[PDB]
Amino acid sequence: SDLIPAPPLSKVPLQQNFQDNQFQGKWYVVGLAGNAILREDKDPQKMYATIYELKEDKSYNVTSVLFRKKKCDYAIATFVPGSQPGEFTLGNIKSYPGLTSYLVRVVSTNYNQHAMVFFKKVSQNREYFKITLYGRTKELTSELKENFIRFSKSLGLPENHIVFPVPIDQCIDG
Ligand SMILES: O=C(N[C@@H](CO)C(=O)O)c1cccc(O)c1O
Ligand SMILES: O=C(O)c1cccc(O)c1O
Ligand SMILES: O=C(O)c1cccc(O)c1O
Ligand SMILES: [Fe+3]
Repeated sequence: SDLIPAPPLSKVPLQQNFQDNQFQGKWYVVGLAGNAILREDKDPQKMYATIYELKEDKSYNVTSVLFRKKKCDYAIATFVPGSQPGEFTLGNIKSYPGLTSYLVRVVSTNYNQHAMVFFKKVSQNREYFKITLYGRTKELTSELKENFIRFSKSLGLPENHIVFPVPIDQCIDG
């Protein structure tokens, strides 16, 4: 098992003055990069969506909806506010076997069109990280997509570790 090393947190910017209420709602995954993400031209990555909902204790209810094997698949997690706004840790980490750490950092966002989010986890002692380019719609300008490519590269990732999921209508239009 071989992995590109997780970048130092100093190389991962934090979105300033993070507004947690404005980050709520559905985001489409228009770009996906990481040391475990690989471009697969035979069976290309389908677009999925992630929905953020503020609980009254100001932690997030996070639901991901994916189109897999002709059905809609639902992954639930809780994001608990971390050291500073825009940073999060994972709730009920014990319910995930082999998972020792999980970090979420909102790198950049304008809340109503786009967002870039950095994730880092240690699972079975292996360090994984990913950057998601979130779009409020299924499509984003080639400029924003290029910014995402340059940011992914700055964290050590080559082009074959950066994918742009193909837009779909099943499951993610709810
Ligand atoms: O790369 C990741 N996971 C792969 C499995 O190890 C994957 O299949 O996407 C990954 C990295 C950081 C944070 C994550 O939630 C995550 O799924
Ligand atoms: O369980 C998944 O496949 C999944 C879906 C959306 C986001 C993730 O991080 C996941 O691990
Ligand atoms: O974000 C998650 O729900 C999650 C938790 C543990 C392991 C994963 O890969 C995840 O995507
Ligand atoms: Fe994950």
